[PDB]
Amino acid sequence: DSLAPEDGSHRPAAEPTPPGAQPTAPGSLKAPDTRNEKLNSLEDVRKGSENYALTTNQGVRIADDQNSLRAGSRGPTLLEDFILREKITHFDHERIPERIVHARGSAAHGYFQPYKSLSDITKADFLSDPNKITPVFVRFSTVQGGAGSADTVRDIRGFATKFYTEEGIFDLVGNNTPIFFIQDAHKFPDFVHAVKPEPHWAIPQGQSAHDTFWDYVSLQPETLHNVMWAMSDRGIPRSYRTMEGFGIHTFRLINAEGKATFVRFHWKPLAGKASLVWDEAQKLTGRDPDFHRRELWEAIEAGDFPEYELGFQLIPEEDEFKFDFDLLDPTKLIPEELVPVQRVGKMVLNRNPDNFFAENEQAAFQPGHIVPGLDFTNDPLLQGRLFSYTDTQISRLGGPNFHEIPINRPTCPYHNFQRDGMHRMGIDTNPANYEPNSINDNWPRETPPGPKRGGFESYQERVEGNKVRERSPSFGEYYSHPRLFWLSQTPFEQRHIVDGFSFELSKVVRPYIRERVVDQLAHIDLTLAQAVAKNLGIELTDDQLNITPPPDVNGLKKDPSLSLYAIPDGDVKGRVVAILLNDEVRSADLLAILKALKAKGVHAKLLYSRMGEVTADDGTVLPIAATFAGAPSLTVDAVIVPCGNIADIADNGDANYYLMEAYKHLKPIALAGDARKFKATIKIADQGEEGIVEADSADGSFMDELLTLMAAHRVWSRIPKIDKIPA
Amino acid sequence: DSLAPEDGSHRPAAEPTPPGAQPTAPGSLKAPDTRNEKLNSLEDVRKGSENYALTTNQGVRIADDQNSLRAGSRGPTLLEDFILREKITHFDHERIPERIVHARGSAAHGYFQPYKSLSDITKADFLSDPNKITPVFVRFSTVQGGAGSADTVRDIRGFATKFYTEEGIFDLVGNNTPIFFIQDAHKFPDFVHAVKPEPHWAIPQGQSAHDTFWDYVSLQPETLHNVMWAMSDRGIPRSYRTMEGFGIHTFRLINAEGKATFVRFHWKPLAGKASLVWDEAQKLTGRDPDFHRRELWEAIEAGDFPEYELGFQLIPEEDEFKFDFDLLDPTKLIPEELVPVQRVGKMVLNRNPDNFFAENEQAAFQPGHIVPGLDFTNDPLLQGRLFSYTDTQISRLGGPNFHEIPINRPTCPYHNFQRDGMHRMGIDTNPANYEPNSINDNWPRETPPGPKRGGFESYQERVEGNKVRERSPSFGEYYSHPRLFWLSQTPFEQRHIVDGFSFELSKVVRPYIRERVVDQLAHIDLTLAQAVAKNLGIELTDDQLNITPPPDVNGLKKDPSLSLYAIPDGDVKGRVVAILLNDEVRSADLLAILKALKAKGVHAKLLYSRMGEVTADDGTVLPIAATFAGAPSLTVDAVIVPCGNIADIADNGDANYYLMEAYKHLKPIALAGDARKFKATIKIADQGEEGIVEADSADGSFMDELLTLMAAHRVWSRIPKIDKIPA
Ligand code: HEM
Ligand code: HEM
Repeated sequence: DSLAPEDGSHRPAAEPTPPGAQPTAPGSLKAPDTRNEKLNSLEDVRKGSENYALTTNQGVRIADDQNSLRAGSRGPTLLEDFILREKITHFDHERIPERIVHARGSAAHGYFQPYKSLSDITKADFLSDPNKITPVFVRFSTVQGGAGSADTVRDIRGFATKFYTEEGIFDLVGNNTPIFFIQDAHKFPDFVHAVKPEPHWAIPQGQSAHDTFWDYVSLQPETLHNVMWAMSDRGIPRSYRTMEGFGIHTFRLINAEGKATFVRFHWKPLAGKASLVWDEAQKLTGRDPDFHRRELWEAIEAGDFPEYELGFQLIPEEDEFKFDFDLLDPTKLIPEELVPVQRVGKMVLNRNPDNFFAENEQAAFQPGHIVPGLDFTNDPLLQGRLFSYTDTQISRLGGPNFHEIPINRPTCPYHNFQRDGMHRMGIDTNPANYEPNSINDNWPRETPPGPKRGGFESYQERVEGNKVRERSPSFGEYYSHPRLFWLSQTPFEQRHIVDGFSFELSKVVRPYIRERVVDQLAHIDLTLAQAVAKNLGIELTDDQLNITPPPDVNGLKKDPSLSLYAIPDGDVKGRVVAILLNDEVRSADLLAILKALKAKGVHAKLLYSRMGEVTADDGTVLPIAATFAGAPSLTVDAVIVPCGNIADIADNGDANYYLMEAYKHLKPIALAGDARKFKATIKIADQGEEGIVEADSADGSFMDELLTLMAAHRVWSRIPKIDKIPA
Repeated sequence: DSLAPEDGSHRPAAEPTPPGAQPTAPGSLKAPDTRNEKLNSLEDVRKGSENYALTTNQGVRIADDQNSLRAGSRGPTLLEDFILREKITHFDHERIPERIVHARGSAAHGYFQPYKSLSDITKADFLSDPNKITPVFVRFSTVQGGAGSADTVRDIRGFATKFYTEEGIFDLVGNNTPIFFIQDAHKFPDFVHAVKPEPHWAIPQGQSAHDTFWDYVSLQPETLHNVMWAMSDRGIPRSYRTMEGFGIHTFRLINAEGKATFVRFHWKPLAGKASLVWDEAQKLTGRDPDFHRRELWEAIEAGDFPEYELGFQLIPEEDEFKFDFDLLDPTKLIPEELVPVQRVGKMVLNRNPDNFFAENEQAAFQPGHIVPGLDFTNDPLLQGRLFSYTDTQISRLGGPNFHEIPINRPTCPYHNFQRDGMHRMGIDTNPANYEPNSINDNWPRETPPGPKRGGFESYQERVEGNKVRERSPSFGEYYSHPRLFWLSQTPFEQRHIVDGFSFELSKVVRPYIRERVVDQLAHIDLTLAQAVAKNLGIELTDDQLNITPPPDVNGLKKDPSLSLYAIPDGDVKGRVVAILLNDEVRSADLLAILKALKAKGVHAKLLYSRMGEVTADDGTVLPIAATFAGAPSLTVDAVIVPCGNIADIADNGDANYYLMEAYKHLKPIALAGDARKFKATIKIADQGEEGIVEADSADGSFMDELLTLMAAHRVWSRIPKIDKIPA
C-alpha cells in the first residue's frame, strides 16, 4: 500500500552518524561511496528491491502474498499452491550448521596497506609496495558459545582476517591472546569438549565456569598460560576495537633469495587496549547480549573505523634454539622485551556487510590459506589445523565449492582442472579436465617459483627422526610463562585475575577439582595461589607453601607489554557517555558538555525516565535516546549529570542506581551544580574524590577533567571503596 | 593414570538429591531404575564406557591419545596418522543445522495415562484405557533465539509432546499461549523474519524489542492478541513446570461410530502458574542463561517431576458457528467461561536424557503426526504446518530416515514399501518393494478403518467453494480477544503488560512505528493505550480518545482463567530458598528453617561470602553452595537470613544487595534475630510490612508465615514501594 511515513523518517541518512541517531542499515545503503576491489566485485550478486515486483524464485509475479490457496475461503489448503510451497520450503531450509568453534562472531569489510616494501624478508605480493592496497574481510568472535550466545562472556576472542591478494587469498586466523591452551592438535577435541557445554544436559553456554573445563585444566598444566590470560580482564574486552590480535604460531617469511625468517604476527589496536570488569561483563550478557556486534557495526556507521597495525616479531633461523622455551610451542609467547614487534602496515575496517548470513555466516577462513612468500613451521598445533578447516567446510557450507560463495571468492584469477561438486557455479570451457594434456596445449599451466608471480614451493626444511607419536621434551615446561604473565600485571589486574579464578572455581561442583587447580596455581606463584585458596576457603599445605617458583623467562621478571594498562594507550574517540536528563536542563551545561565531547569524537546518549522529549530551560527541545533502565550504565564509558531541575530525578530509583552501577564498575562520573546532590547516593566525600568530576557548572575545566579520566578508561583507585556499595 | 579422587566424590549418588547437592549426570546413571517402554527400547543403542579400552570408531585400540604421528618429535605431522584424522574429522562434522524456529529447548522423558476411557468421543488407542500407559518425550523451548541463546527472555514458549502409542506416534506440538500471532501459514516466514534478528546485522538475539517486529505488528492487527500475551508476565515464565500449554488449533476427535467432535488441547501445570518480573528475567539472561534448562533437569533429579493434566475443550459439530469468532481462527481463544476444559489424563516427566545432542537436539516433532481417532480441521495456519515439519527435517536431520534416529523411533511396529535414502538403518527382507504385489502375497497389507487397530481414514468433511487465495471474512476481527485478555488480568498484571510494551517500544528506533502501535492499542482499550503513550512521551489525539472499544466476546467482560494469578494455584514443592550464612550461625534457627522447608519439599541453598565451609554455634560444619555474587537472588524464590554473628555480613555489599534485589523483585524475605538489622537496607517500616517475615528467632510461626508467602509466589502489594529503591 503505503507504508512509509510521508516524512521519510523510515530511512537512515547515507552519511556517518553517531550511535543511536538513526536506524542502522546494510553497508551498501548506509555508505554507498565506500568501495574497494572486493566490495566492487560483490556487485554482481547484490540484489536491490525498491520498485521491483514481488515474485517466486522462478520470476513469476505474486498477486496475493497474504493467503494460501484453498477450496472455499474456509476450506482446506490445496497441494497445487506452488507459491506457498516454494516460500515455506525456502524458509524451512534457511539454517546451515554453525561453526564448530567460534560460532559467535561479527564481521566487517576494510582494506590493508603496508608502510614500506618488505621485499628483503618476504616475496609476499601484498607486502611488496606501500601503494598496493589489499581488500580485507575480518571476523571477530568468541570461542565456546553458539551463534546465538552472548558477546561479553569471559572467553578467548577470535580475530580472523581474509586478505584478497593479487597472488591468492591469505587468511590470517588468530586470537586475542598470544598463546593457545594446548600443544598438539590431536587434543583439540578433548580441550574443546571440556570447555563446551557438558554433554548430558548441554550447560553451560558461553562459559568455562564448570567442572569439565577445570578438570581438564587441572590434569593438563600446558593449559595454564592461556588460562591466566582468560582469567585476566583480557577475557572480557570492551570492544573488538580495543583488544590485541596474534597469529600465535611461529610461521616463516620466505624472500626471493629463498631465505627463511621465523615470524609471529601481531595486530595492535589503534583505539588502545581496554576491558570491562567481570560484574559489568556478566550483567551486560543479559542487558544486551549483542553488545560487541552492535558497537562494532555502529562504530563503522559513525566513522570510528576500527584500525589495527600489523606487526612482526622476527627471528633469524640461527636463533631458533636460543630461548628458554621452544619457538614451535604454541603455549609459549615471545616476550616483546626480547624480540620487539616491528610495525608492518595498517588495516582499516570501514564498511559493514549487506546481509549477515550471506557474507558473515558463510565466510570461510583457513590458516592453511597462505601465498608464496609465507610458509609453515612444525608447530604441532598448527600442523593439525591445516587438516581441519577444509574438512569442516565441506559439511558446514555444503560441498567443495565454498570458494565460489561470493564473500569467499578470490579477486585474482583462479584456473585448474577441478570439476563438479555440489552447487558448482563456474562453467568450465576447457576441453581438458586433466594435466598433462595436449588437447588444450596443457593450459592452465604450472608456474616455476620466482621473485614475483611464481608458483608456490615449500621451503626445503630438513626433516630427521623416526615416525613417532611423541611430545617434544622441549615443550615440557608449563609454569614460567604463566608466572611471567602474572608478574607483569598491575596490582588491580592481579586482583581481577584472582577474582576470575575464584568466581570460576566457585562454580565447579566437585571440590577436589578446585583443590587440584589451586595446587597448580601454587606452582606458578604463591601470592596468587593463596589469594584464590582464601576465596575458596581452602588452606595450602606446608609443601604447597614450599614449591619453588619456576625460573624467569630468559632473565625477565616482567614485561609491561603483557599488561592491558601498565603503559597508557587510551583513546577516547568512539567512546560514549550517558547524560542523565531532567525536565528543565540548564542548556548552558548541555552545550558545554556536548561540544567538548564532539571535539574529541566522544558520543553521547540523552537518557530520561520516559521516551519522547523534554524541554531545556531556554526552550531547546531535547529528544530522548532511551530510558535509564533501557540503556544501562553497562553500555557506556562514563556518566554526566547536568544541572537543571534535579528534584525531578533526585528520587528516581533507576536514576540513582544508574550512578551506583557506573560507580561500582569504576567509570568516571561528572556532576554539575545541583547534580552534586547525587554524591550522597554514591557516599562520596564532601571534599570530593579522584574519579568524580564536580563543579558549580559544566564549564571550563569540568569537561577537560572528565575527558582525562576517560582517557585512562577506569578509576582503578576506587576499587577498595566499591566493596561496601550494595549494587 | 588417573583418577578419580580415592573418596569417590567425583560420582553423584544414584538417588534423588536436591538442586546443587551433587553434580548432575546422564539420566540412566542418575536414575537407573526409572523405566518405561521407550526408555527400555533405547537400551540397544546406549553405550557405556567404564572398563573399556579407548578405540577408533573401527574398534582399533589407541595406545597414545595425546600426540599426532610425526617424523621426529619436533617434526611435521604425517598424513598416515589415521587415528588423528578420524578423531579431528568426527569433531569437524559435529554440528547439524539448528531448528529454524524453537532452536533453544530443553527436554525430558516421562509417561502419560488417561483418567478414564474416552471411547465415547474418540477411538484413539492411547486414550482408550486408564491403565494403558504411554511413554512420552517432551521438549520445551523458546521461539526466536538460537540453540545457544538464553532461557529467560521475553518470548512465546513451545511445549511439544511425543506420545509413543500402540497405534503410532502422536505429536502434540503446542505453545504456552492459547493463540498464535498470525492466521495463515503463508505469512509464517514474514512474521518469523520480522521477530528474528534483523538481516543486515543479525541483531537482536532472543528479543522482539526491535523495529522490524513492531513494524510488522503495527501493520498486521491480527497479531495483537498473541502480542498481549507476550507482553504480559506469560512471556517470562518462572519455569517450564509453571506455565500452561495449548495445541492452539481446533482439531477433531473421531469415535468408533464416525462422529466428529471439535477439540482444543490444554495442559495444566500441577506445580501452578508462575512467572518472573521483567527486570529479574532480563538480568537472569546474563547471570544464568541456562536457568530454565538447569531448573528442569534438577527438578527431575530431585524427584520434583513436572506434572501436567491434559484437558480438552469439546465443541459439538453443530456448534461450529455459534461463537462471535471463528473456531478455525488461531488468533482467537475459546474462553473457559464458555467451553470449560474437561480433565483427560496426567503426564509425568521423571527422567532426563543421557546425551543432549542425541535425544534432545535430534528429536523431531510434527503436528501432522496424528493417529486413528484424531483428525485435522481447515484452520489455515494448521493446514500449512502440515507441509513444513517433514520438509524442514530432511535437511536438519539429513535425509528421509529421521524416524530411524533412536529418540524418534516408534515403539509399535512399522512396515511399508519405502526404501533407501541417506543413512538407511533398516534392512528390508521383503522380496517386494511395491504394492500390489503377488511375490510377497501382498504383505505388508492395508487395514480397513474400524473401532480399534484399524487403518487411518479421514473424516469425510464436506468441501464447497472455489479455488481462492482469500482470508475468511469471519477472521477479520482483531481487538475483542486482546481486550478480553486485558480486562481479565489483575491490576499488577495490567501494569506489567503496560511496562512490557513500554520497554519494547522504547527500543524501536523509528518513532512513527511506536506511534502506529500506540494507535492499535487505542482500538483495544484506552487505559492501556494512554499508560503506554505516557511512558513513550506520546499524546493521544482526540480521535484516538474516541475510538469505540470492541464488543465483549459472547457477552464476557472477563474470564479469570486468562490471568496467571487471580485464582490462587500456588505450589511450593520444588521451589528454592537462599539462606545467607554468617560465620557463627545460630544452629537452632537453621534447624527450624530446614525442617520446615523439608516438610513442604522446598529446597535451600547455603550462601556465603566465600566457598568452603563455616561452623555454626554448635560446631556443625556447613558446606557452602555458592557465594552471594555467584548465585544471585534472581535464582531463588525467597530469602532467609538466620541469626548468628550478623556483624560478619552486615557491611558486606553483596549481602545487602542480595536483599535489595530480592526485595525489588517482590520475593518473600525472612529475617531472624539480629538479621532484622538488614531492615534498614531495604528501608522498610520499624513496625514491619506484609511480605517481610521477622521475629526474635526462626521458630514456630516464622516458617509458616514464610511458606504462606511462598505459596502466593510474589508480594504484589510491594509494587508501589520498589520504584524508589535504587537496585
Ligand atoms: C592457535 C590456535 C588456534 C587459533 C588462533 C584458532 C582460531 C580460530 C578462529 C579465529 C576461528 C573462526 C574463523 C571465523 O571467524 O570463521 C576458528 C575456527 C575453527 N577452528 Fe581454529 N584456532 C586454533 C586452533 C584450532 C585447532 C587445533 C583446530 C583443529 C585441529 C581448529 C579447528 C577449527 C575449526 C574446525 C574451526 C571452524 C572453521 C569453519 O567452520 O570455517 N582450530 N579458529
Ligand atoms: C499454532 C501455531 C504453532 C505452534 C503451536 C508451533 C509450535 C512449534 C514448536 C513447539 C516447535 C518445536 C518442536 C521441538 O521442540 O522440536 C515448532 C517447530 C517448528 N515449527 Fe511450528 N508452531 C506453530 C506454527 C508454525 C507454522 C505456521 C509453521 C510453518 C508453516 C511452523 C514451522 C515450524 C518448523 C519448520 C519448525 C522446526 C521443526 C524441526 O526442525 O523439527 N510452525 N513449532
